[PDB]
Amino acid sequence: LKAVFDCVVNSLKNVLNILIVYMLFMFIFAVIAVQLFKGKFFYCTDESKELERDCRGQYLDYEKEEVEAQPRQWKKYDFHYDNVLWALLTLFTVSTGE
Amino acid sequence: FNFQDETPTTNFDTFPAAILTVFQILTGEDWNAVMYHGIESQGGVSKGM
Amino acid sequence: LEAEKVQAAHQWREDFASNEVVYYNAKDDLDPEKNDSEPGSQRIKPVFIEDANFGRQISYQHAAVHIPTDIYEGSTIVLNELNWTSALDEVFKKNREEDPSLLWQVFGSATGLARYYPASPWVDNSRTPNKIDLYDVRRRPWYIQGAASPKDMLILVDVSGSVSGLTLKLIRTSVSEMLETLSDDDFVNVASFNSNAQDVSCFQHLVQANVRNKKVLKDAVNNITAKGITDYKKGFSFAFEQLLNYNVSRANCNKIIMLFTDGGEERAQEIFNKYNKDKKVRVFTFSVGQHNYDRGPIQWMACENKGYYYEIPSIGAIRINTQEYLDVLGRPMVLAGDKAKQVQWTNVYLDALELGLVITGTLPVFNITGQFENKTNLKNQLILGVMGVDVSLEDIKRLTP
Amino acid sequence: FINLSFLRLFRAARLIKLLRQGYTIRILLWTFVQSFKALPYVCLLIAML
Amino acid sequence: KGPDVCFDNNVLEDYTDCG
Amino acid sequence: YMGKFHKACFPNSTDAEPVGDFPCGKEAPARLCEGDTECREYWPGPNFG
Amino acid sequence: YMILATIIANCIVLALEQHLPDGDKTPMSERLDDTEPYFIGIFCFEAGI
Amino acid sequence: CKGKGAKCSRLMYDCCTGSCRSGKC
Ligand SMILES: *[C@@H]1O[C@H](CO)[C@@H](O[C@@H]2O[C@H](CO)[C@@H](O[C@@H]3O[C@H](CO)[C@@H](O)[C@H](O)[C@@H]3O)[C@H](O)[C@H]2NC(C)=O)[C@H](O)[C@H]1NC(C)=O
Ligand SMILES: CCCCCCCCCCCCCCCC
Ligand SMILES: CCCCCCCCCCCCCCCC
Ligand SMILES: *[C@@H]1O[C@H](CO)[C@@H](O)[C@H](O)[C@H]1NC(C)=O
Ligand SMILES: *[C@@H]1O[C@H](CO)[C@@H](O)[C@H](O)[C@H]1NC(C)=O
Ligand SMILES: *[C@@H]1O[C@H](CO)[C@@H](O)[C@H](O)[C@H]1NC(C)=O
Ligand SMILES: [Ca+2]
Ligand SMILES: [Ca+2]
Repeated sequence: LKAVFDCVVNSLKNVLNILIVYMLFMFIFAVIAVQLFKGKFFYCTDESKELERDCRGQYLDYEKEEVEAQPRQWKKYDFHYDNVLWALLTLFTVSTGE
Repeated sequence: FNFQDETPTTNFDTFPAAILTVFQILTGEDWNAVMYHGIESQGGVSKGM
Repeated sequence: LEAEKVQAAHQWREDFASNEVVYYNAKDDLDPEKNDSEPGSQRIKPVFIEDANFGRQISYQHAAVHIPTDIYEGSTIVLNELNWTSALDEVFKKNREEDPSLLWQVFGSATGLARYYPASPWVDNSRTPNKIDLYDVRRRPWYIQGAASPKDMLILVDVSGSVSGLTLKLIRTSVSEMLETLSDDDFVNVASFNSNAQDVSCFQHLVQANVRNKKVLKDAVNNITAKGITDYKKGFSFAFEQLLNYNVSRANCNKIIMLFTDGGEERAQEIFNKYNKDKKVRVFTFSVGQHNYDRGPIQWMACENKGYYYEIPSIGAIRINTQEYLDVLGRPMVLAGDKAKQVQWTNVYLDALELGLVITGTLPVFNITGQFENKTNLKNQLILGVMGVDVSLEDIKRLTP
Repeated sequence: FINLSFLRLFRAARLIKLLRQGYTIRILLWTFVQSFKALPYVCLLIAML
Repeated sequence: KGPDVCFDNNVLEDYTDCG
Repeated sequence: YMGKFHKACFPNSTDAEPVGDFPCGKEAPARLCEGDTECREYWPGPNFG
Repeated sequence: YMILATIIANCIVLALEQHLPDGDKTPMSERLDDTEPYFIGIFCFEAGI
Repeated sequence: CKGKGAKCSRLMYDCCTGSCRSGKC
């Protein structure tokens, strides 16, 4: 098992010079993604309020077979490029395809 | 793809939308969901399979 | 008079933390909750007596306020309205003091508010599961009545192929909610075009918008299906021809065309230049749906025909835009200074704050900020709201022994 | 029993006779499987991960 | 019998608010 | 797995659509209905059948 | 090179077509369908040559 | 943006804070 681990570590050392290039290219892509989508991944619970000022109070939710007054929340998407670390995670989830 | 009472983001109506749907099926993400929607769009499990 | 005077002398603000607005919100729970206050508003907790005339808890010490759920109750517009309606509160007191028989007397603001004098909690919809509060003062029959003059609508529904799915659902719901804003003095028909324009129902002309005819039109619109290529010329020709019919009973006033489409690359300049050249007919265009079709001709038909352009992306945006064409229709009424301030009484209807059968007498309130000291007068063509006072039908019954 | 009707697997497993009949696919599978069986600690490393 | 007086089609109205 | 996705949680005497897009069953280890609902005989299945 | 030019123009004409749900048609679709005989004639011309 | 538990379609991707699984956000 130590020999197999050493083989795996040798492979990791073999691809380490391309891992750095990969991480650099994904870093330029992450910074471009930040500059494109920094602060833009925000939304209201209702799809009619386009600002945080407008996104206070209650609204009519026509999605539960009965109307109900759900609160208006100015939330953020899960993966949102608001940061270089967040952009790296978002682009990693994109690269895995999920 | 308008039978669901709303057209999906991955539709084949316009050419940009069709090319993006084909690219997403090539990347292999949710290609089965597009397959289900395209089977129901052409009938259903009964005749659109 | 007092509403116009006290809105003329109002100073706009964006900071209410330094100067709170104190008012009683109708949908406040009776619990002594110190934490139910907005940043810019401090809430009154009233002492409610039981009154024989109203049959509810009634406080004569201040007016109550109703703010719809879909409207945030601390924004700048709402806070400014709640600031300048205190003189309305005082005149409410004076009116009730000179005539102890008055029932609900109310200012229906055009921002969504409603401020009635005898402070009473909202009916059953303050905070109650399955009792949602969909009340909006600007849809009420008395507000619809006092906000403009009798209409001659003609709703052009665009049932073509490209409106199948969600767009057709939103269009039929929007036409239903548009019909629900027409009184018995208003005449309406519904047409539908797809390369060929036809009536959606058994009516062949403009019919009165009473309960039975409105139901027939609603059923026809609900039974409608989407198919075929659009033709904006054969549809507007049908609309302008049906608005040129004078053999039938009508309200010869406020000719309108309501276009319920999604979008397209067809402007039909020559149809308008042929049928609407003196611009006697308005055209309100609605771009219903969530889509990416061109919306330029749709916005241009409204400009060249004295209309307005509304967007209905989803259910929930339906309620607000109907109130808004009615906001547009009141411009000619505003410009007629005192010839348009005449009291009108509505059909017998059931009161919201349940009192039985009532008739409401309306009078519109004009924005008079720049007047005799003429300024740019940007939005001085819109009404501030409508004032109503209720007369109980059982109060009329007591004058006929 | 939990294993009440697992016996249906044998009739389907009779199909491997055609896998035997397929010459080059048999050599390919045998080659790769015998390579896998010669690499048990790589699989042990993956299982330990 | 419909309402007598109604207000539409003024010449001072500013139509440049198509929204 | 033949035909096992067709029993869904159906309401009582209503002849309505099932609640939840999941198969169910009345046996021990399967997924059981809850909230006064029954596993009926036909529901096309998950992903439109 | 002119054949390649017509092929590219035909690809653009195909990418410019847009499909609508229930028999509706974009006004540009009629023009993009009236431009078909030109491509057909050019292709049949090179076929004959 | 459909809330949690709202009826959704997979291909719509209008399922803010989650994903449309078995027709429900
Ligand atoms: C009745 O009409 C008057 C004017 O015709 C309205 O008052 C004006 O309202 C606008 C807002 O639509 C004010 O503009 C705002 O000014 C503030 C501060 O300067 C600024 O922060 C905002 O971005 C916006 O530009 C305007 O100052 C105000 N007054 C005048 C003289 O124009 C009034 O709102 C109308 N009534 C109602 C109920 O809306
Ligand atoms: C190939 C490398 C991609 C993996 C990136 C993982 C990042 C995990 C952290 C992301 C969120 C942390 C940001 C904190 C900012 C306040
Ligand atoms: C550092 C990334 C690790 C996870 C990535 C796994 C998936 C990559 C395979 C690419 C999927 C696209 C279809 C096949 C064409 C290369
Ligand atoms: C508007 O607010 C100011 C500051 O709170 C107050 O002095 C003024 O009386 C208010 N207007 C009216 C009509 O009450
Ligand atoms: C009205 O509904 C009936 C029953 O669904 C249908 O047969 C008819 O075609 C509908 N009307 C129109 C104009 O489609
Ligand atoms: C109205 O009546 C006149 C004469 O009775 C007739 O010529 C016309 O066709 C009728 N309809 C319209 C829309 O004018
Ligand atoms: Ca996946
Ligand atoms: Ca169309």
